[PDB]
Amino acid sequence: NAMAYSKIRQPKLSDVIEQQLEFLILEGTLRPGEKLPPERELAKQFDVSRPSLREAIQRLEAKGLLLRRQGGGTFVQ
Amino acid sequence: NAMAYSKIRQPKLSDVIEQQLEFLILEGTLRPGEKLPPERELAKQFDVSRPSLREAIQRLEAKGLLLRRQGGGTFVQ
Repeated sequence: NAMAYSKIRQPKLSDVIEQQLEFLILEGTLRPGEKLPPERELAKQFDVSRPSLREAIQRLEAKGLLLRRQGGGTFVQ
Repeated sequence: NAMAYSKIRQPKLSDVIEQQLEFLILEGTLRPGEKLPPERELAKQFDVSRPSLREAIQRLEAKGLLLRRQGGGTFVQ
């Protein structure tokens, strides 16, 4: 009967951020040992919400591409 | 000096909606004369915010793919 419109496919912003950061790391634009800017500053540069960036960083940590130090700072591995 | 992170490229949701609706129309999935659901219902089916859908529809009107009647309803052209 009626057209059943399907959900618009828009990737989740955290996934978009994750994929861009991963590409920068894998391609070597970000070097091993490089320290990311703190969340507020990096989110400003990326022009994205802080929670979405925060989630992306968590996923990259889980992959082993980033590592957060409890003292402070997240670093490219 | 410091890496200058560039803005994350995420297409604007209204552009994503516009392109999907345009594809449905051009491919013939939505037929000429078909009436779209009202904004609230279509946004629910698309799972998108109402303002983003509203903007997409305005852009498709401007292209001549949709036409809104003052009495009510937006129709595929």
